[PDB]
Amino acid sequence: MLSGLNHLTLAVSQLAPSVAFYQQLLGMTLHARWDSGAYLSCGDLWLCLSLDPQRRVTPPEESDYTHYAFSISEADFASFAARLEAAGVAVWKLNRSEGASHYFLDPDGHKLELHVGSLAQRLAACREQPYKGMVFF
Amino acid sequence: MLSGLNHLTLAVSQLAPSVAFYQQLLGMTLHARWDSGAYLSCGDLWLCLSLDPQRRVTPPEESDYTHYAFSISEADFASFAARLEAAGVAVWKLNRSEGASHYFLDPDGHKLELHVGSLAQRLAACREQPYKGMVFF
Ligand SMILES: [C][C]N([C][C])[C][C]OC1=[C][C]=C([N+5](=O)=O)[C]=[C]1
Ligand SMILES: [Mn+2]
Ligand SMILES: [Mn+2]
Repeated sequence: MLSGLNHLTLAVSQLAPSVAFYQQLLGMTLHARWDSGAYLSCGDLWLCLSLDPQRRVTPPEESDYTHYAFSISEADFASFAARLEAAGVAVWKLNRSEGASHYFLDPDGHKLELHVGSLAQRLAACREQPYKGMVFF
Repeated sequence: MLSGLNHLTLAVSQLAPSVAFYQQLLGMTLHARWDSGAYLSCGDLWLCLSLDPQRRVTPPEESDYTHYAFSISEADFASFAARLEAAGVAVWKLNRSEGASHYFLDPDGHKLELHVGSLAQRLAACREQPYKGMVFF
């Protein structure tokens, strides 16, 4: 039986700017680095950056909707979004759902998000206003 | 600050087979489904499957090393991997370069992994058998 997410691994084209982005800009903890990757943590999240010459720097119009959302408190959201904006980090979508969300790109075009709110919060909102065809279990 | 992964969203090309894969085959908990997506959990992980006409079924040689690992116990690991094998689930990697792992593909070619062990355990193992150039902080 699966018990959770063990780790998220992102392929990166250049290790140094990716470490700078996740450690310095986003504030994650760097635990180890080797010639072809790094391990960081963000709360319970184990993040691995893996240097991969197959990784393309990918415009957001050229990738699908797969994305990785990080939790932040409502109180911290606006100042963290402003930090990303000051650093020139590109946005790939505007928020139109419940709970604050900021949709931003990593140096290789990985689709990231800051989100405030749990699954339980989302399900409660959906129960009140269900999406088209929605069924609950 | 950022506190962990809020959710993982995977773009899928065909919703029903993807829900079946994550719920029936992998045993995750299905909370809701609608015409364009589904919400599941795996322990604390919030997984969204999002129907996306842009998603392509992607062979593993055509994608980079970005991948998503799920935690499983030492006692359950081998029989779960063998069950996926016997079910015909495609694979993408054989060499255990980061400990006890089974590497398999979802219906759209998302790169998945079963892994036994925490980040702390992997750092301890790496101190003995470090990756080339490895530094610990
Ligand atoms: C997407 C539009 N349609 C399928 C092509 C109808 C939705 O189809 C189902 C919804 C829920 C369940 N269900 O909960 O098992 C089974 C089928
Ligand atoms: Mn999202
Ligand atoms: Mn892995």
